[PDB]
Amino acid sequence: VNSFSGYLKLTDNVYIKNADIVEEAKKVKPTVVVNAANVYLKHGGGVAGALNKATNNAMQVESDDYIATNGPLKVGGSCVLSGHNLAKHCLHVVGPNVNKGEDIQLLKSAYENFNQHEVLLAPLLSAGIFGADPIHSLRVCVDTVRTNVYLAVFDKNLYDKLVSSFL
Ligand SMILES: O=C(O)CCc1nc2cc(Cl)ccc2s1
Repeated sequence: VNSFSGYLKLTDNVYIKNADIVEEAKKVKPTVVVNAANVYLKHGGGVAGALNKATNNAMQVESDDYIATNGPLKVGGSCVLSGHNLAKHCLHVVGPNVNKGEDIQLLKSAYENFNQHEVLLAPLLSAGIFGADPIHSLRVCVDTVRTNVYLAVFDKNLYDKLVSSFL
């Protein structure tokens, strides 16, 4: 038994809720929150800017030190950093950005990072401003992630469509 509330169960291991990932992290304080990162860990907008804003920019300060030491992530890759005031840990995961020409086949690689963590609060990778089809992203999530994932879908209307079209 964990602390996630009001999620609809899609599979043995995948749960979904129409909710803002920021407000959910603040309430639950999960072990792992997933950020929809880019390879530079430049958290300007979407999940990354909203998560970063909620940390008062401490996520961006930590991230800049990480990049100065290690260089950029790979598309499909990840790193574990602090969760600040939102979670124990933040798993920064880089899904492909369709609005930049990145290979959508890298979405499966991106979701494989989640398998290193027993439980996660996450957004749909490559959905929203990343320009990929969220229905596809949910299918890849269900078919790739084997650990327990709690998906926070921000768009109400999208949430209803994801549930109603789920196979
Ligand atoms: O779930 C969706 O509706 C699409 C992917 C998401 N995009 C964002 C953007 C922000 Cl600022 C906050 C949470 C989310 S989750």
